[PDB]
Amino acid sequence: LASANVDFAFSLYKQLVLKAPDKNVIFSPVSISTALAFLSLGAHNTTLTEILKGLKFNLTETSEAEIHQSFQHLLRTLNLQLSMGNAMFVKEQLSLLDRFTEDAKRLYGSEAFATDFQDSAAAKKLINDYVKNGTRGKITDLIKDLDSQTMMVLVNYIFFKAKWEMPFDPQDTHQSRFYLSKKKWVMVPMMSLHHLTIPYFRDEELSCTVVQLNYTGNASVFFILPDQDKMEEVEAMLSRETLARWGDSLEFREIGELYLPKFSISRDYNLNDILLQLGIEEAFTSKADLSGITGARNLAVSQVVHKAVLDVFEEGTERSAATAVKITLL
Amino acid sequence: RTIVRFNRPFLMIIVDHFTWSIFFMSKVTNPKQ
Ligand SMILES: [Ca+2]
Ligand SMILES: [Ca+2]
Ligand SMILES: [Ca+2]
Ligand SMILES: [Cl-]
Ligand SMILES: [Cl-]
Ligand SMILES: [Cl-]
Repeated sequence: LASANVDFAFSLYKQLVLKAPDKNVIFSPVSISTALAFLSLGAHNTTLTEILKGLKFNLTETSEAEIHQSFQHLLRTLNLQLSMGNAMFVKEQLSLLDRFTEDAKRLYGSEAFATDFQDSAAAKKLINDYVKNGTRGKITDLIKDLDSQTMMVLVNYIFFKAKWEMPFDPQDTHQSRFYLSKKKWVMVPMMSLHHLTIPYFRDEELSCTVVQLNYTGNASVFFILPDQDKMEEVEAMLSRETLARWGDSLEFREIGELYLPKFSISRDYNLNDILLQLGIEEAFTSKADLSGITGARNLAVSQVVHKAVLDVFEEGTERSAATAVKITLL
Repeated sequence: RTIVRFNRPFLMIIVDHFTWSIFFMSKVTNPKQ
């Protein structure tokens, strides 16, 4: 389960980089797995097993109840400002099994909003307004397009705002080079901290330095700084085993100066190809078995989309993401 | 003196302590999209 979620996060990350090897990445693994686990409440047979194995659960060792309860407890763990919500937007005439709507509310905290997708601009605005509210205005356009024949959309959002334990002073932020490669740079506002003592590990074998910066309360961020031109080689080593080794190797070190850019990045993704590469196939096909939603094998996934935003500044950071699973008739 | 200078591509990971799930992950290849 911990192992599953870490294995899933790094498997997904590697597929995102393969698809767009020259772009920034920001995403939320937990948003994606929660949306897909929500979907799996309604899946059967091969459609189900592919989703849950794609999320990296071992179905010989873990039951579906254990999986859904892990997301229920995670949702409690999330709800410093941290929030996560789930919703289903459903054509009002679509007949839904009581078990599906009850389990969605109990396990995922999801209501069912009757939605007229044939009035597609209004349906799109309702979903986008739901996500805008959940993300405190940071994600306004999760849904770019919505087919008038859509039957259901499952939505997850996450919002995380935190203050640094040791905030940067804006008077120490100065324009400095950020090297895109050995020969080319861009100028960025470079924040700095001085004379701090934090967890640190120089990994000479993997040509990278790892540190932890704390937030207030009980959260922190793991940073991995590859030597120049070693990012791809570090990425190839991402795994539960490597992350655990890094965590086990951190020791407190006095740092004279730490420099971190002030910046915001965002990414929007179509995850269809990504999820197929993870083995989630039948849900998208004419053979989809989502018969736990309606009682009939009459629904298939059309698209899974994800958007995420990261803002790093002197006082703290803000992170938000959302995932939508669009479903049509077969 | 140890200096840590994030002036080239780097990764960040938010790991939840209550579950050890990864809530967010990023690669910063260019801070100015
Ligand atoms: Ca077991
Ligand atoms: Ca080196
Ligand atoms: Ca290289
Ligand atoms: Cl879209
Ligand atoms: Cl090397
Ligand atoms: Cl991150």
